[PDB]
Amino acid sequence: IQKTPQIQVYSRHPPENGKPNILNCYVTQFHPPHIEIQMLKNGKKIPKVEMSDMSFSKDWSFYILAHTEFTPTETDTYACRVKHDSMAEPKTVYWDRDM
Amino acid sequence: PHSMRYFETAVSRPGLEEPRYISVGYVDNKEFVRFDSDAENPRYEPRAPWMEQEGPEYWERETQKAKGQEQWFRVSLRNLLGYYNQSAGGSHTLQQMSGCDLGSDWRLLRGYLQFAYEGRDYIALNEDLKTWTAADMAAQITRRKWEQSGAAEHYKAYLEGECVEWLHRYLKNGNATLLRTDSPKAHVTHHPRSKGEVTLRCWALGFYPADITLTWQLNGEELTQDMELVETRPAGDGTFQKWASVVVPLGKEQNYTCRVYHEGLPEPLTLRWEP
Amino acid sequence: SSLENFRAYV
Repeated sequence: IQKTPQIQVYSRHPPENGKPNILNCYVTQFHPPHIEIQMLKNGKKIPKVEMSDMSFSKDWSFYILAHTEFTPTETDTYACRVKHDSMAEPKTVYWDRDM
Repeated sequence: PHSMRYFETAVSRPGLEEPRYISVGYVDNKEFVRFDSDAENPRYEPRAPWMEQEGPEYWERETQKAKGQEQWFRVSLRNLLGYYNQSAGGSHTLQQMSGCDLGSDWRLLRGYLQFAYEGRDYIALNEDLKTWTAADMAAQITRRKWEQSGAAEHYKAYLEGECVEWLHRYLKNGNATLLRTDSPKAHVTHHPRSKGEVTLRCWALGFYPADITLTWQLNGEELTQDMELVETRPAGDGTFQKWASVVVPLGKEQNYTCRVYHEGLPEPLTLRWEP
Repeated sequence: SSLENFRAYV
């Protein structure tokens, strides 16, 4: 029995083009614990991505937070790519500043 | 209300005889200590500053306990392979939640002890701390074994004694951090949705603790059904974020108002879309 | 203060 991750992509502070910020990728509701998470700028893996320690919630399912420094701009895209056994392929989720 | 919890996980590794063991403690839902067997020196570590108040004996005694827990989960994990006729190779998970709740009368409201195998309920100590609830056939084997051995008396004694004692201590020690709030910073955004229709999104940011209520209103009435509510998410700095949106007729936005409820708010916020 | 499990295994 396997659980598909839920994924939220969002910045720590409200985004302003040109202003340094933190991008979060928050992955919940998954089993088993093993997971691979990449954060992407313009489809390119971001090098220094800090990974929180893994936890699990009361319903037994695991959660983790990836984060990285980023400066939002008008044209650059940002995404979180999540590889997990409950999925045939890695799920990519784009950062949307309105969400 | 107040609570202490220890959440433990052991994961079976393909090609290795020792499981990955991770244990995390929480006081009032905030991580305060942590053990990970993968670390370079496997020991319990403070995860909240008010835990630096503990001397080296504490961490030594806690670390020793974890090495005992490592072996217990290792053997139990091996036993579960038998119960389910599970193949060699493979990765398997065993989890444990334990701890206590204190009431408003700071008295022990309840003790907890639960186990899950493969992310699913396995066995649990019932609220009386005497009986066991087994979720399936293999857990009946463990239930019966543990009735026959007086397992529950040991757990009961921990939950009503040691757990309660240290929770009081941590609540005293970490009082100024634990009992603090950070009230939400709130604003409303406006976005395109579809032909003659817009989204109004009400944000609440930088708040602590995690518990919060956002509601939208038109003409004096709630919009429980009709509103999208995200799952509360960590900002990364100890604070949390949430938002709630509604789809609205274009030209009728001012008719809509958002209310935010939080422990750091004496009176709830009233927000509106401001063009 | 963490729990030490009773010595009976699953």
